[PDB]
Amino acid sequence: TKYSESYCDVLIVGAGPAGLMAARVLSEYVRQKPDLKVRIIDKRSTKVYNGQADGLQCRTLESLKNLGLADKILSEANDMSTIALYNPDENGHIRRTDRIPDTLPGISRYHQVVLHQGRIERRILDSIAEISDTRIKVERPLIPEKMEIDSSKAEDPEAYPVTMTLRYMSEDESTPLQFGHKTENGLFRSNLQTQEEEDANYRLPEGKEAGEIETVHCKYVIGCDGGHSWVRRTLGFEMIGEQTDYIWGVLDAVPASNFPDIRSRCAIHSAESGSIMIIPRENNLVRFYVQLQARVDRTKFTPEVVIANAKKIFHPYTFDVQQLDWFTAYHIGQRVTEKFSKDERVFIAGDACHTHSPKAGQGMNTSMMDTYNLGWKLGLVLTGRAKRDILKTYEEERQPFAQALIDFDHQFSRLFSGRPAKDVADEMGVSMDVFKEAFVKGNEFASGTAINYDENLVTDKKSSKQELAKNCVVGTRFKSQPVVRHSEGLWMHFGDRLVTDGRFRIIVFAGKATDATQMSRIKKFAAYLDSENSVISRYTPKGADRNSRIDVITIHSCHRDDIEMHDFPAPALHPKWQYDFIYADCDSWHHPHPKSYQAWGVDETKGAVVVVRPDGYTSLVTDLEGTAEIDRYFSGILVEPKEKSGAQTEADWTKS
Amino acid sequence: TKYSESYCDVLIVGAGPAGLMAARVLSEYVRQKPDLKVRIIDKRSTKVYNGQADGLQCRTLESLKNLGLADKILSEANDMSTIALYNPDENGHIRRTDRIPDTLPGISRYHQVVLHQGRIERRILDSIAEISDTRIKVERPLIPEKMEIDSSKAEDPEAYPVTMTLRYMSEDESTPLQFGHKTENGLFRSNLQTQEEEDANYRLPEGKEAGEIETVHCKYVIGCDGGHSWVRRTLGFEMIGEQTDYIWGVLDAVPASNFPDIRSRCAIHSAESGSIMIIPRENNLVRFYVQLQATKFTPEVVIANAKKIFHPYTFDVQQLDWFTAYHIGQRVTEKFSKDERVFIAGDACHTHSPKAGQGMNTSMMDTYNLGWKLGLVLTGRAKRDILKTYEEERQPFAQALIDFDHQFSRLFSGRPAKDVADEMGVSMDVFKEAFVKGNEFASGTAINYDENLVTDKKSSKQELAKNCVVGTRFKSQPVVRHSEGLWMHFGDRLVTDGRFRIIVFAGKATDATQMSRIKKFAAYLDSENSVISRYTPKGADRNSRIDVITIHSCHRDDIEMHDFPAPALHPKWQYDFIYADCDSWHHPHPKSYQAWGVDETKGAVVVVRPDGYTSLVTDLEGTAEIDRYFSGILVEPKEKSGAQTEADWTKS
Ligand SMILES: Cc1cc2nc3c(=O)[nH]c(=O)nc-3n(C[C@H](O)[C@H](O)[C@H](O)COP(=O)(O)OP(=O)(O)OC[C@H]3O[C@@H](n4cnc5c(N)ncnc54)[C@H](O)[C@@H]3O)c2cc1C
Ligand SMILES: Cc1cc2nc3c(=O)[nH]c(=O)nc-3n(C[C@H](O)[C@H](O)[C@H](O)COP(=O)(O)OP(=O)(O)OC[C@H]3O[C@@H](n4cnc5c(N)ncnc54)[C@H](O)[C@@H]3O)c2cc1C
Ligand SMILES: [Cl-]
Ligand SMILES: [Cl-]
Repeated sequence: TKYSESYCDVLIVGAGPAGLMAARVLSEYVRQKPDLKVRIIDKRSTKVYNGQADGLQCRTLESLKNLGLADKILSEANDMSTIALYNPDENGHIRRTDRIPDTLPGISRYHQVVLHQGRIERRILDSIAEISDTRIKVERPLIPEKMEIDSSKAEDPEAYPVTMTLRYMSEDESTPLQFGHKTENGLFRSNLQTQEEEDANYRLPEGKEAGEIETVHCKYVIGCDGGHSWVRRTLGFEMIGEQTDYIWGVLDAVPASNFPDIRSRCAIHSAESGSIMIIPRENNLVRFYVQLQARVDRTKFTPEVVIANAKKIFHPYTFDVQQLDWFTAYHIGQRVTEKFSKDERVFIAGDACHTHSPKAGQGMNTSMMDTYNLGWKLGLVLTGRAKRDILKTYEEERQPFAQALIDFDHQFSRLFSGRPAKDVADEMGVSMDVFKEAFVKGNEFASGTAINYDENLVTDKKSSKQELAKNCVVGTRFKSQPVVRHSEGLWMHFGDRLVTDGRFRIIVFAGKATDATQMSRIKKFAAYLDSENSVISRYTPKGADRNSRIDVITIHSCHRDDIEMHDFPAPALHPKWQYDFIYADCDSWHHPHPKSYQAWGVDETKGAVVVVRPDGYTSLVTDLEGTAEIDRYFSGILVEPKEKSGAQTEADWTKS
Repeated sequence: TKYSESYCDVLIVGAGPAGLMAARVLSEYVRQKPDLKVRIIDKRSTKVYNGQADGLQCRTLESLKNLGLADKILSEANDMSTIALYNPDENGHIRRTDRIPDTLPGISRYHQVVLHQGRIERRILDSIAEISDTRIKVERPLIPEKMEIDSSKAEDPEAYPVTMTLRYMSEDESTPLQFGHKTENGLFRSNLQTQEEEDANYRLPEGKEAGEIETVHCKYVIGCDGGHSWVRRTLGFEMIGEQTDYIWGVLDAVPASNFPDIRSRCAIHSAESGSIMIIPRENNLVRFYVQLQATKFTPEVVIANAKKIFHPYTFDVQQLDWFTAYHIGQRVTEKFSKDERVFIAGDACHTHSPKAGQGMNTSMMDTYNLGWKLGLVLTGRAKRDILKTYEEERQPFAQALIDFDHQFSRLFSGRPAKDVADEMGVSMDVFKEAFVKGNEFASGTAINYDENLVTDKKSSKQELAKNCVVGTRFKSQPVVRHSEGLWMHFGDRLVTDGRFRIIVFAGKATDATQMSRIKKFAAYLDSENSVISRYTPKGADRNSRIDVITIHSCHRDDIEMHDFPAPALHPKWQYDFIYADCDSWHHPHPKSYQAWGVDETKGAVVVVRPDGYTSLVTDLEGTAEIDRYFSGILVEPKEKSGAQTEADWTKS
């Protein structure tokens, strides 16, 4: 056995969706500060497909767009579009009673889509490689065997309070079981697997000696290690929830069926044989979640068994498989922890914190959104740009969301798994009216766009004048609306401008800038920005671009024929030879006036100022005179650079 | 000297946009019939990396989408959006007098975008590699030294009437690019960056050596060798036109300027110093066409002229990526083909100014047209006579392009009139008009091919699809895919792969009388001698030669896919055939029947060529016209599919 010892800033344990998103987010900070050492490990080989998800929801897609990942995924993914609801009639034959939209109209410019998890990961990995310049690479197969946390060093910025002992595994150890089935399957990582079996399966066998045992001193550790999280259990964080006896199977197949809505998302409640959810996929595939009749013996859980019950559920429609790519099984159950962090030094995220059914395809989404939230906070802390206290907001924001997810799924999964009521007198059965209602309501939650974080160090409701941007509620995501880029008149979704890279934004709704009184207010605000002690002047390092830490963007309510970019303060709002700063809420060649001030709830004449966090959540709403509020908001979060930019000293480049 | 000898089906001379499009289009046919041998050569050691062509117009993008190339290009390209017009006031000071849209509203679902030729070459090269499974690779640097054509063998399908003598060039002989490939910074290389780097090295085909002379017997040759086309000259086709004394320079630069519309497309007529056209580009670049006032033109001189024209706004270059100079002129050939055996396309056929960025557009559209015709001939699927339609269709377009450019380039290059009586000057009102009208032509969407072997106006009942005029491109309209209710642009469904389409506008399919007509039409499709049964090879999918697609006018809540004839209109376990003109979750009813000019109740049948041009309009009863149309074009396979015998897959 080789014994080794090293140091690192962050160790990410697990390279599924949560871990990969953590690495992608952190990659930006490593690029800015190359001596940062971020490592990510995984215990499984890649020889057996190590995935199971396919759905990406609206907010996840908005976030992926801001990471440069959405368009590539969308090039392949399938938009299921419709959810068709089938349930039994008089004679117990299922038929379509209703259709509802798969994405609620107006909720986001992105619709939910589905795509093989491996393809989604490949896109994220490519982005990690690009942003990190190939320096962040998944290390496998490695597995922690010991974690020691020195709580007395939690607040020391120079300390490595977390000692992780890692074992370098052999290929055999890292290979998951397949249970004798010829078709590739996810039984090994289903919740049919116990946590004891999980541990035992990857252990160093009796007799053999480990290749290498590495002692890694870490500033921070993120447990992204799944439902049976070794990190969570080592932390001693209990999970609450119980598993039911409901059992479902999953088939990723190219179907041969005369079912009319085989290519639509569908919920089917059969009279007595269970339910099905149809998730139509890319490349002629369709995924079928098929409820089965009822520990279950995994070697006996075959595709044939799943297919048999599916045919029953589809009756009298036919159902056959032309090709079967993969399958799995799972029980219906919910679990969630109360704690997401020990000392704000070891964090857990994703399935490690919350498990539930796939009826609303929420897990990968939530898990990635957990580390999208944690990652910028840790990134700013590690680069000496933010106060460590911001890390407390990860649990404060993400844990209540996990509880809500579990509560939502607890009801939805049971309604989906129950026998449909025959009439109003069938008390034991599930009401199909109630089910539809739960589905429609659930679609708002499932979108991921309705989150409203409670007041905290990075979310300032108390100092806000919310009425000034009524539809930019502090604590919720800043919603994209169409705008016209002033420079050439390009109509575009403003959300595309909020590239996630560690910067906060100050969105200056400049209002009716052609009005002299209003322009006087805009000028005074710019004079504040240019002042020696403004947030721009004190949080931008000397020599750095003044939009590189806080990105100050102006959206006015005038038509571009009526005012020029150079009529705005330069360079405070109109930076030198740069053209991605001034946007207009106005009519354009190919689109009508988008009424985007109105959609944002901002007065067209007077405007407002809205601060947005690096993860795209609104954190403060004030007026152009509210510079003290802006100042205090940032004082509570950011750390002054050793040498600051200080007062804006450049002459107006539009004259010169 | 080493000599060699070989045979091939098509030799494409030149691997610019015209040639690459030809190879991309022919790639599909090679994939279907791998015995086919298609070669493409270039006398330059590497592809282009910067500058040159940068404009992609509406119809080109529609066509690129149908080749699977639009989205990748759009991920990088810039939509200039607005054209700002600047000219002098009474005191000779330039000011913005107007703005017009860079793409006319409603003309296409694609707007014009700009992105340099190197990126376009990269994308088409990658698609060739995928579709041909690398069976087609550009061979470079190679150059023709001799061409012999035996006209007595023009109509013999087994002959190789064109003998090409080629020479393999040394690295030293190939004239390199001034602005070539640049190594990326850092460790990371995307697949695209890696391919770019590999492509930047001099490398002859495997086993070949500089100096080797190869005699290549060819069935067909396509000269895509640019404005000074050796192929054209060898054929003796005179480049008819004239060259003015106007000289312009071009700078691809990241500008440092206080000009208010520096990121917009602009036309600027200065009082006395010439004109500029600004073409804002990707990645902070802006291209400047700068008219020069009067041996060796440099960027410095172009910048000096630009500073004078911009006055009093500032103009400096922070970074320069490319530059060139050119004279304003127009030339076009009368002929595009010798024996329908050697063809020319692109700049080889037509040269003109870049004021409307028409070069790459028109050139790729030339080989998009020729390529499917040649592909069907080479695969034994169509009669050789269809090749005559390439010249018939593309030559008159080239003349129209030259006529358009002759006026536009001169208006752009003239001194703006100082007053109404300043006859020696250009009216800015006239210029605006010409720009607006030009934008329709320049979009490439207004083409109307004259009746010919593949364009049947005489047999059509045009009033049944009033806005699907025979000879024009079949315009995309939004529809709702029936299977899941996906709102989508119908044009996305017309993937270019050699198939003709029959678009069945089924109308109000819930009406019993109308469904009876739909059923009768499907009975025709299924019949032993229908175009489907007669031109689909035995054993092949019945939508693999003629692709029969149904768009009805009902809501998907009111009728099912399985209510339509299956498998004639609703194929077995396939879901990209039935679409609806109806309301949907996220969009209102798109009124697409109305946009297409088809009666919502009675519908129509519209035949579309493999290049997406409408070729026949008739009713569901017009099966005889459909038969006659295809009979003039397609060749029956030796063993046909015959009558459809499979039972309706939807009934258990
Ligand atoms: C059948 C099914 C379908 C689903 N469909 C969807 C869907 O469509 N959309 C959606 O959003 N969610 C879906 N989910 C949920 C989704 O799969 C999970 O919530 C998500 O994968 C959890 O991501 P994660 O990164 O937190 O954990 P995981 O995906 O479990 O990844 C954990 C990673 O850590 C590694 N690891 C584990 N232990 C260790 C260790 N001790 N040391 C080193 N590495 C370790 C694992 O090998 C694995 O690579 C579905 C779930 C199931 C059951
Ligand atoms: C130097 C230059 C500058 C240009 N600048 C602009 C501009 O500013 N704006 C604009 O809109 N358009 C410009 N163009 C025109 C534009 O690039 C073309 O219209 C467009 O690329 C379509 O041309 P094509 O494919 O037919 O020919 P080309 O693009 O010229 O490509 C022809 C190819 O054939 C090869 N070739 C030539 N002779 C032989 C031979 N005898 N044997 C083998 N191969 C040969 C060449 O190496 C080249 O790769 C420019 C073109 C050139 C050459
Ligand atoms: Cl993206
Ligand atoms: Cl595309």
